[PDB]
Amino acid sequence: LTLPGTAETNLAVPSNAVRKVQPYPIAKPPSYSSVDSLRPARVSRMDADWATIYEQVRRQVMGNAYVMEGEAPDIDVAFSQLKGGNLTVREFVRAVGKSASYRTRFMEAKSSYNFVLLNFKHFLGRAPTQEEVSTHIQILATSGLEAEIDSYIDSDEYKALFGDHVVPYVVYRGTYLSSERFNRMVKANPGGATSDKAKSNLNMIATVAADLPTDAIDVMRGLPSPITSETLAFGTAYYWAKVEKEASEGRSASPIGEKIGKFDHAPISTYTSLCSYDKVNKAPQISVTNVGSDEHSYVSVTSKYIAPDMAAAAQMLADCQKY
Amino acid sequence: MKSVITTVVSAADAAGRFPSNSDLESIQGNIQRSAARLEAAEKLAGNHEAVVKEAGDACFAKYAYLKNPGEAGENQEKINKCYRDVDHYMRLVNYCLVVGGTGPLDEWGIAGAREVYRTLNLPTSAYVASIAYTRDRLCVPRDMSAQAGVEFSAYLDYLINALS
Amino acid sequence: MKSVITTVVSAADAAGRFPSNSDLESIQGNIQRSAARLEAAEKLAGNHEAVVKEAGDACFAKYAYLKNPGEAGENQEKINKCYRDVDHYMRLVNYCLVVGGTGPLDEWGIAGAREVYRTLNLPTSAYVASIAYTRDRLCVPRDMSAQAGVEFSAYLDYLINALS
Amino acid sequence: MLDAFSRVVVNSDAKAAYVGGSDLQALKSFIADGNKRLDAVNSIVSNASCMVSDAVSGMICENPGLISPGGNCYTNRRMAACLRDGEIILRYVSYALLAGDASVLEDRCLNGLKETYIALGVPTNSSIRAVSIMKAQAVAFITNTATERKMSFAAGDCTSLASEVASYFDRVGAAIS
Amino acid sequence: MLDAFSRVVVNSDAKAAYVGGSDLQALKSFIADGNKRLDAVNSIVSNASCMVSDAVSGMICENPGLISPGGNCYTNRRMAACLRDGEIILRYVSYALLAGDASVLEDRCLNGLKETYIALGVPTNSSIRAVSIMKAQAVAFITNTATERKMSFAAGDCTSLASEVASYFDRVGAAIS
Amino acid sequence: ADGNKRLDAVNSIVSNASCMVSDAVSGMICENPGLISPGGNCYTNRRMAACLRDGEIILRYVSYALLAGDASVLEDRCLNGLKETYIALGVPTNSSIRAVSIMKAQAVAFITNTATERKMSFAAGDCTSLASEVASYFDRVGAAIS
Amino acid sequence: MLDAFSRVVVNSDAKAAYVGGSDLQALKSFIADGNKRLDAVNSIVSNASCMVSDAVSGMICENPGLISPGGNCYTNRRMAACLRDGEIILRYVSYALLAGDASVLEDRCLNGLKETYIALGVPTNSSIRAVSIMKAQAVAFITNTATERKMSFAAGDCTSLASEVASYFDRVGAAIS
Ligand SMILES: *C(=C)C1=C(C)[C@@H](Cc2[nH]c(/C=C3N=C(/C=C4\NC(=O)[C@H](C)[C@H]4[C@@H](*)C)C(C)=C\3CCC(=O)O)c(CCC(=O)O)c2C)NC1=O
Ligand SMILES: *C(C)[C@H]1/C(=C/C2=NC(=C\c3[nH]c(C[C@H]4NC(=O)C(C=C)=C4C)c(C)c3CCC(=O)O)/C(CCC(=O)O)=C2C)NC(=O)[C@@H]1C
Ligand SMILES: *[C@@H](C)[C@H]1/C(=C/C2=NC(=C\c3[nH]c(C[C@H]4NC(=O)C(C=C)=C4C)c(C)c3CCC(=O)O)/C(CCC(=O)O)=C2C)NC(=O)[C@@H]1C
Ligand SMILES: *[C@@H](C)[C@H]1/C(=C/C2=NC(=C\c3[nH]c(C[C@H]4NC(=O)C(C=C)=C4C)c(C)c3CCC(=O)O)/C(CCC(=O)O)=C2C)NC(=O)[C@@H]1C
Ligand SMILES: *[C@H](C)[C@H]1/C(=C/C2=NC(=C\c3[nH]c(C[C@H]4NC(=O)C(C=C)=C4C)c(C)c3CCC(=O)O)/C(CCC(=O)O)=C2C)NC(=O)[C@@H]1C
Ligand SMILES: *[C@H](C)[C@H]1/C(=C/C2=NC(=C\c3[nH]c(C[C@H]4NC(=O)C(C=C)=C4C)c(C)c3CCC(=O)O)/C(CCC(=O)O)=C2C)NC(=O)[C@@H]1C
Ligand SMILES: *[C@H](C)[C@H]1/C(=C/C2=NC(=C\c3[nH]c(C[C@H]4NC(=O)C(C=C)=C4C)c(C)c3CCC(=O)O)/C(CCC(=O)O)=C2C)NC(=O)[C@@H]1C
Ligand SMILES: *[C@H](C)[C@H]1/C(=C/C2=NC(=C\c3[nH]c(C[C@H]4NC(=O)C(C=C)=C4C)c(C)c3CCC(=O)O)/C(CCC(=O)O)=C2C)NC(=O)[C@@H]1C
Ligand SMILES: *[C@H](C)[C@H]1/C(=C/C2=NC(=C\c3[nH]c(C[C@H]4NC(=O)C(C=C)=C4C)c(C)c3CCC(=O)O)/C(CCC(=O)O)=C2C)NC(=O)[C@@H]1C
Ligand SMILES: *[C@H](C)[C@H]1/C(=C/C2=NC(=C\c3[nH]c(C[C@H]4NC(=O)C(C=C)=C4C)c(C)c3CCC(=O)O)/C(CCC(=O)O)=C2C)NC(=O)[C@@H]1C
Ligand SMILES: *[C@H](C)[C@H]1/C(=C/C2=NC(=C\c3[nH]c(C[C@H]4NC(=O)C(C=C)=C4C)c(C)c3CCC(=O)O)/C(CCC(=O)O)=C2C)NC(=O)[C@@H]1C
Ligand SMILES: *[C@H](C)[C@H]1/C(=C/C2=NC(=C\c3[nH]c(C[C@H]4NC(=O)C(C=C)=C4C)c(C)c3CCC(=O)O)/C(CCC(=O)O)=C2C)NC(=O)[C@@H]1C
Ligand SMILES: *[C@H](C)[C@H]1/C(=C/C2=NC(=C\c3[nH]c(C[C@H]4NC(=O)C(C=C)=C4C)c(C)c3CCC(=O)O)/C(CCC(=O)O)=C2C)NC(=O)[C@@H]1C
Ligand SMILES: C=CC1=C(C)[C@@H](Cc2[nH]c(/C=C3N=C(/C=C4\NC(=O)[C@H](C)[C@H]4CC)C(C)=C\3CCC(=O)O)c(CCC(=O)O)c2C)NC1=O
Repeated sequence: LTLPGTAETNLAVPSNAVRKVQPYPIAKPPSYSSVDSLRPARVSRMDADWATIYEQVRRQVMGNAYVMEGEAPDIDVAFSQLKGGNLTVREFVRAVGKSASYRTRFMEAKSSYNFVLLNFKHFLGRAPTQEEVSTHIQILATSGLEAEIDSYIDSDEYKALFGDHVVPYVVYRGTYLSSERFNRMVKANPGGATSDKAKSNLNMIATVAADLPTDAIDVMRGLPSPITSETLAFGTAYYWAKVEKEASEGRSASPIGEKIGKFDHAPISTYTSLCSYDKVNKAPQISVTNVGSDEHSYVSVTSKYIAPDMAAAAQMLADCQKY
Repeated sequence: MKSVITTVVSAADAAGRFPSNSDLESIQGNIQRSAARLEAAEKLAGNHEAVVKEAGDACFAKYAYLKNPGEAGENQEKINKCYRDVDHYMRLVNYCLVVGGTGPLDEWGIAGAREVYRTLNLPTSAYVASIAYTRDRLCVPRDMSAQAGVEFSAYLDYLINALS
Repeated sequence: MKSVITTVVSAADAAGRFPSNSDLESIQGNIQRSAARLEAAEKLAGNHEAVVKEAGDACFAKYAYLKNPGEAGENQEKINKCYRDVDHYMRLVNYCLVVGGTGPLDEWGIAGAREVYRTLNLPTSAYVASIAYTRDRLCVPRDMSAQAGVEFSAYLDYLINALS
Repeated sequence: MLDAFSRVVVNSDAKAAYVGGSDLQALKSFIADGNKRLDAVNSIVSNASCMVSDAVSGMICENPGLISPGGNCYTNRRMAACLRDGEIILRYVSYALLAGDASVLEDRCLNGLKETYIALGVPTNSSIRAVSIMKAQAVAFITNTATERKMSFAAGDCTSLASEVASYFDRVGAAIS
Repeated sequence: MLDAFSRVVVNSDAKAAYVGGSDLQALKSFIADGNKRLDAVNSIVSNASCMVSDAVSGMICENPGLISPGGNCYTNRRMAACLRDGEIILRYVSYALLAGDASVLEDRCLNGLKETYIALGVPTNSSIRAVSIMKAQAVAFITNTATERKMSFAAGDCTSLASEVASYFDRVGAAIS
Repeated sequence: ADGNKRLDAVNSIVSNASCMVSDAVSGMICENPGLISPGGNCYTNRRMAACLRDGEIILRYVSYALLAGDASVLEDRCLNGLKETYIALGVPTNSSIRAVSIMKAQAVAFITNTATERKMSFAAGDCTSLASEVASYFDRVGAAIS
Repeated sequence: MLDAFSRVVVNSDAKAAYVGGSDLQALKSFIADGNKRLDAVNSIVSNASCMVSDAVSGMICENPGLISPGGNCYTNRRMAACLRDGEIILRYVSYALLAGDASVLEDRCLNGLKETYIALGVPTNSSIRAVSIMKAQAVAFITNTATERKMSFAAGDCTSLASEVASYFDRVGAAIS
């Protein structure tokens, strides 16, 4: 709508009131990256057409949304101005992210930690750290939705990697800022037919990007690499661990047993108190309300509630030489 | 879904704030229509078989070319399928009078219609014949009250506008 | 600015679609709820120089450390700045009641306020001790109507909760 | 952006003036015939796709120089943009009838539509004619003066709003000429 | 996602029925007392920032080892994180009390809350205790049995709606445990 | 017969059940600090978290035993073989006696409203026959693990 | 990513061998029957839109629970999303028929199809019936035995290519199970 040449909106720094649009797309990062030679090329504004550009925005920024022919009319408005020169493809993904189509399938249907994890995947093509989560989740409590999307696009990380004329994509760099920044980017970005839509919570990277420890499982990293790097690892060797992983990433199993929260229990034969292991540590959960004559004082036997293993210190800390 | 209570808790949460006083003005507007459209909802629900008894063979009364072979209506079972195709719409017209918005009509009847009816060779001009016949057949004092028949007929050219 | 008129024509602008049928239902609440708050303004605007004098001094009756040397109200012309600092708040509450929402209270009286009063060393508890004395001087049979007397009280707490 | 209840406060913060019973009577008069305004948008967006497709078709039957090679509605892609360019401004008029002032229509549709339409080559003398029929269609609904569709309302008048939308469909004529 | 209006049409969609007049007077009852519930969500958002800080400091005053070094609420960054770890729970049950059911609460505030608190080291029974206090403070705000602050209402009953908000405050307690 | 006081006395225990286990564990260290010494039972992070679990199972089983009113499900799915498994795990029975005796003495203060840091705003009366009935359950679970 | 020529030279690089005489002899026969492959791709993508609507409708007529409520092609958006779902499959089998090995099919179409079908709830054996109809339609379209539409090629034997394109539809049905 704005003006037929604009490079940046909203005036967050003073140097965009004088800034020109880049005439040519920005180069790749100059480190080596042996995995990027096995990758498809960059889709940019100069080389591609509008059938390639609208497909590759839908394949990265929208995930795989399966956008129908009538639905998302707001993205058809922001695509009508991209072809007219009114906004760049940096500003086109800013209009996509602040649209109602991006909201109704990533904000109001997913979780709150899970919304921040998809925005690094859609706009930056990687996964955050826990210090990067807690600064983007304060904006969702104090400034809402639109100031959070505006912090990705106006970041220094965006304009160095993509600039004004390159669609976002998974950048393979060579040297990364940590070694865990590599293998969380690969885990968050698999290839075809993935579509983070009914995966109603991530729950594997939602607890791996909550610790600066817990480097995650290597079969979620050998899977989404380019092939000719993972042949002679996927005949039938690590292949069955991938079969189990994809049956437990879909249907979204929670990692309270195996990955976070790790209590080696006692043997089965060493107690034999309440017979079987199925019903061993069950004790009832009782909640009353006591408001007038509508209570439903319902005792339920809750499950095996386990030790916090974090709230038990405190113990051997609050009473170390004391008590 | 695309309702009045969903579009105020999403406008509260896109700015990250509490329920204010400006969304409590909106739910007072729900009190002023749910004696009109809620008893418009029961009038369609009791007369649901007798309006497609009107509008079902009134669709073929306009266009009778597609009761031929090589076409979209081949035999009696496709015409029995076609009456199921229109009875799903008056189900969804009933559903968005209980909800209030255009919630159930979009993602259950409207989204993907340009995909499905083009590839399966179904003409959209006969779909807008059945609902526009149902629009002008609404008489105000015979059927219901007066304002119950306003947002009844405001949903009937909603989905005509999504198929024109 | 954050009206019930604006927040549904901006939610539908972000989706790129027409004014809906429940979008015309939140305006129907303003056919109902506006007449309670429109006489809330006339009891405020005819009596606005009363309440800034008789409850701007109540924080000074609360806080007798403010007129010490080296403090927030040093001289007379900072106390004259203080009854202007509380008449600006009731002018925005008057602007909120005739708009409908918390429109003018956000960007003219809440945004920026966490940075200004800490850098200028103005204590934030002395503002909310003034607003809570205005909130606890309401009664139904004298001051205003009992439905305007709950919603004028439902803006002063929002100015408290954005500063406390 | 700004509605009619918020237009009166930004005319009154500049005096630092409290709003009250010498200009609340125009603000009570918005809510007086508010349901006449609220039936008006029900008679625009309901029969809206036939409203926008007629005005571009009658602009073609009024000037067949756009269908020739080199015309601005020549090929199949340009007609779909011309069907789409006309139904954005139909939506932004109804975003101002629901508000009560053209703050949304000026600052979300028209701020830059002149300088866009110079750089493409689209003729401005046909876009005046294409929005002239959409003015004349909308006044046949809120005075109920349409031939092939007679919608029933509470009988009386809405002759105020028939000039009010004719204040909105020519602000686009002011910006694009 | 869903209010109480669309909950009864999802449940009438799996069995392919209409929404007739036989199962409407559970929902036609609810919009009879539309104004009863709607003042009762203003009783929670008025003293909302008061009831957060009384909940979290009363959680501290029973387990006083969280302010000790190594405690989860020890440093000044983590106390600010904990004080809006309890403001999100207050906002997302005030959405659900306005709507009618906890379908906007269980998917955005509670879907993945369990391992977010397990991995970060947030102790489990202290966070149960800090929302058990928010259960008790909310049901006294709408039975008008808050002992210090009383709010002005039309005099009647609201015991249907204290039991509604009590069930949301241990959906959080059953999803954290 | 005594229905309304019975729901009051289960409300005064399950609300403060997270102090009642964290004080009964800490008092057990407070008069025997050899559990947290190297070689003692509640020494690690792994074994302390099992002991804070075990006081919650014993308190939630005597919470229901007041609610039903009879000590019958307390002995047949909590105490029907708890003595034989603490000797097989090496749980010291001298220390577990001083954890059910604290949780007895916190429970009788909560029901009779004689807790020295909190007065729950009840109605007036005498909830004193129920306080010896909670004490009747608490001597029984102490006589089991011995 | 790999064609039929480069599947040879990744097997020669595993021995560090030169592509000599005995292993080029299978590859010169690939090019001499090289226009038979090119007529075989053209007879698939010409009648491709009828092919994918016929597969997803015969899946309905043998298992009519999918149009019922509780199904998976019940909703009009769900039927549109299924009709595109079995249209990506015919686009990637025709890339593998053009290239000569299932390399592009195995990683850009099948790599994560079982993961997104468990989470979305798509039935696995009802998807089997959709692609086994397309197995029967593809071996009839390139052997010219289709009854309703006849193509026009020269005379010869294209039955090695029907065993080739059946080998690519078997990998879709195996990776989905
Ligand atoms: C020394 C290092 C040391 C102890 C000895 C032991 C202290 C101890 N405290 C009690 C009694 C109670 N504990 C209670 C629990 C709480 N009080 C509260 O108000 C909150 C809700 C809750 C969480 C902290 C209660 C209610 C009591 C009874 C009242 C009272 O104090 O008398 C006992 C049992 C009684 C006894 O002394 O025999 C003991 C042993 N902890 C130490 O650290
Ligand atoms: C209701 C709680 C009591 C009651 C209290 C009294 N108020 C008295 C004076 C008074 N009250 C206000 C605030 C009120 N007047 C306004 O104009 C506005 C809004 C703009 C409000 C909220 C003011 C400013 C004043 C002083 C001037 C005046 O009288 O209007 C009062 C008289 C004694 C006194 O001045 O302190 C009483 C007793 N009155 C009641 O009857 C119920 C019980
Ligand atoms: C329970 C918490 C209270 C209680 C509540 C009741 N309120 C009743 C009616 C009622 N509530 C409103 C609030 C509404 N008015 C506004 O101006 C705004 C905000 C802008 C709101 C949200 C109104 C107007 C009414 C009157 C409804 C009418 O009759 O027109 C009420 C009566 C039941 C009913 O009719 O809804 C009750 C019981 N009363 C109590 O005693 C407890 C403590
Ligand atoms: C579109 C009409 C194509 C075309 C496609 C072919 N379809 C072939 C076989 C086939 N078609 C169906 C679906 C049909 N049968 C039903 O029972 C129902 C309803 C429940 C429908 C819609 C089925 C089940 C099959 C059999 C698949 C199989 O053998 O497993 C087919 C092969 C037979 C032939 O025609 O030679 C083709 C080529 N036919 C055309 O000519 C246009 C281009
Ligand atoms: C078809 C007649 C099936 C059936 C299909 C459905 N598939 C649905 C969604 C879907 N499918 C894929 C995989 C596909 N898309 C790709 O991009 C690629 C490879 C590059 C492939 C193989 C994806 C990624 C998605 C989700 C994307 C989106 O949201 O648009 C689907 C939608 C589920 C729903 O919304 O209900 C259906 C119905 N289901 C059936 O019953 C038959 C067997
Ligand atoms: C206070 C009552 C608790 C406690 C709280 C802590 N929470 C911490 C981090 C945290 N919490 C959440 C969940 C919450 N935040 C959200 O934004 C949303 C919804 C979108 C919800 C439900 C998240 C996601 C996070 C991580 C990101 C963040 O910083 O907000 C936390 C900080 C841990 C640390 O790094 O030290 C604390 C202390 N902990 C307690 O001990 C009491 C019981
Ligand atoms: C050489 C002595 C080793 C060996 C090395 C290889 N490393 C390969 C790829 C690679 N390495 C890293 C880790 C490195 N990058 C970092 O950012 C950091 C820490 C900050 C470290 C330690 C990454 C992340 C990657 C892949 C990503 C990329 O290249 O862009 C590699 C390539 C594999 C291949 O393509 O064939 C090799 C060969 N391997 C050896 O045989 C010796 C033992
Ligand atoms: C003993 C531990 C308490 C105490 C209790 C008494 N409560 C008496 C009457 C009473 N209690 C309740 C609450 C109760 N009834 C319920 O339905 C539920 C729901 C779970 C609860 C917690 C009510 C509603 C009533 C009746 C109203 C009233 O109090 O008048 C009571 C009177 C004797 C009797 O009738 O049993 C006693 C002694 N009082 C105490 O001092 C401690 C703290
Ligand atoms: C109103 C303009 C006239 C009038 C018109 C007639 N209607 C006639 C029959 C009829 N109309 C409907 C549709 C209506 N009934 C419904 O239940 C619903 C939806 C809930 C609608 C829109 C139906 C189904 C029928 C058949 C008989 C019936 O069930 O009522 C009619 C008879 C002959 C004809 O079809 O033209 C006339 C004359 N009748 C009036 O009394 C006012 C003045
Ligand atoms: C369905 C089409 C609409 C509808 C639209 C209305 N059009 C109105 C007036 C009007 N229409 C045209 C275009 C027409 N005249 C032609 O000569 C040609 C072809 C060359 C066409 C397509 C014109 C020129 C005009 C007059 C505008 C003017 O010049 O001032 C109109 C108002 C009056 C009337 O009914 O004719 C409407 C309401 N009618 C409907 O009911 C649906 C919504
Ligand atoms: C039809 C009755 C007109 C006409 C329309 C055309 N518009 C064309 C392109 C175009 N239009 C706009 C403005 C539009 N987009 C917006 O976002 C907003 C307001 C928020 C409006 C009004 C833009 C930005 C563009 C460029 C992006 C794009 O659509 O490609 C257009 C295509 C030109 C061509 O290439 O042939 C046409 C034909 N032209 C006419 O002659 C009548 C008057
Ligand atoms: C803490 C106050 C104690 C103490 C506790 C330990 N218990 C250990 C294991 C354990 N405890 C139980 C009993 C408890 N669990 C139940 O399921 C039920 C009844 C339903 C009760 C009362 C069982 C069955 C087990 C074995 C099963 C398991 O460990 O998962 C334990 C061992 C931890 C370890 O060594 O790995 C400890 C330390 N010990 C103490 O010294 C104080 C007195
Ligand atoms: C198997 C699917 C058919 C069949 C195929 C044969 N085609 C033969 C020769 C031939 N075919 C084409 C068509 C194809 N080549 C292209 O370059 C393009 C489009 C770019 C297409 C669609 C051409 C040009 C030729 C040229 C040689 C010639 O015929 O003069 C052929 C002859 C043997 C051979 O060339 O290998 C066969 C057997 N015929 C059949 O009977 C089945 C059904
Ligand atoms: C050691 C520290 C310590 C505290 C900080 C308090 C915290 C506290 N407050 C209440 C209980 C309550 N807390 C409030 C909250 C408030 N009351 C108001 O008037 C304000 C509006 C708001 C504080 C700003 C209310 C309304 C109740 C209900 C009873 C009451 O009014 O006291 C309860 C009991 C809840 C329960 O268990 O059922 C507790 C533990 N108590 C403590 O022991």
